[PDB]
Amino acid sequence: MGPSLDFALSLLRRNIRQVQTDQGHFTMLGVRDRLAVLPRHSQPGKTIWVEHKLINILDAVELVDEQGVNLELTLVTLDTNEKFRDITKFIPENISAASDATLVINTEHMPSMFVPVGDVVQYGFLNLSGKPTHRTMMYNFPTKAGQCGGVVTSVGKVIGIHIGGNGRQGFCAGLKRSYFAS
Repeated sequence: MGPSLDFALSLLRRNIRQVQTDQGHFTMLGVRDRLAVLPRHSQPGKTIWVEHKLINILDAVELVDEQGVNLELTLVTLDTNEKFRDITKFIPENISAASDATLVINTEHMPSMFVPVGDVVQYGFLNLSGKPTHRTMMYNFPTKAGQCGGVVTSVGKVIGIHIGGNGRQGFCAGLKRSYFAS
């Protein structure tokens, strides 16, 4: 097996989980310890369904930037025995463009799904169904409903979380390592 296929499959196995909230089916990225990230639209409650059981959420933080603008990411600390393999070394320090990225979706409806989205560019401001959002990136690929939370990855780097599309293009919230600092 090649290096990029091995990396994506290991990310799926060790870090990318099928979840359900009251808003429906989403992909969740576990980053380290009991810390995971969700797309804000998932609106996690006091418990979240993770793969095969209900998990209590100890803390949730909806991230905003220094202006108070939505970044469309929710950090959650889970009450679970699982400790996530620490992938913070694979998250860039600054929001980074990439060539020939893959979007990895994992929900009950779209399990272990690989989508060849192509180049990912800096985008910035996005109006997400009436909610203004900063620090987004863009791919010229017609993504569809049900892929929110999907993980954007390129050459061993974990660079974004899918947050929506316009029928011709898809958009992610950019990841940076400091979001996950202790």
